[PDB]
Amino acid sequence: RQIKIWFRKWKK
Repeated sequence: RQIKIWFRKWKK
Protein backbone atom coordinates (compact mmCIF):
# COMPACT_ATOMS: atom_id res chain seq x y z
CA ARG A 1 0.00 0.00 0.00
CA GLN A 2 2.95 2.36 0.61
CA ILE A 3 3.96 2.13 -3.07
CA LYS A 4 6.68 4.76 -2.50
CA ILE A 5 9.90 2.73 -2.29
CA TRP A 6 8.41 0.52 -5.01
CA PHE A 7 7.61 3.45 -7.25
CA ARG A 8 11.30 4.24 -6.70
CA LYS A 9 12.56 0.82 -7.88
CA TRP A 10 10.65 -0.20 -11.03
CA LYS A 11 8.01 2.20 -12.45
CA LYS A 12 4.85 1.15 -10.59
